[PDB]
Amino acid sequence: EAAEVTRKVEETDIVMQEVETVSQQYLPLSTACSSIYFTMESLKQIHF
Repeated sequence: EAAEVTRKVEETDIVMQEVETVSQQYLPLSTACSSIYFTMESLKQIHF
């Protein structure tokens, strides 16, 4: 089972290498989306 633990490392490396490319490709869009939603949420302050 510790050999299975050792075999987990390549899966972890593949996951990290994929998620790095995913983040570097689509992170500015997600930050913009969070900014849009929080602007919409804070926009309710004055007019209710």
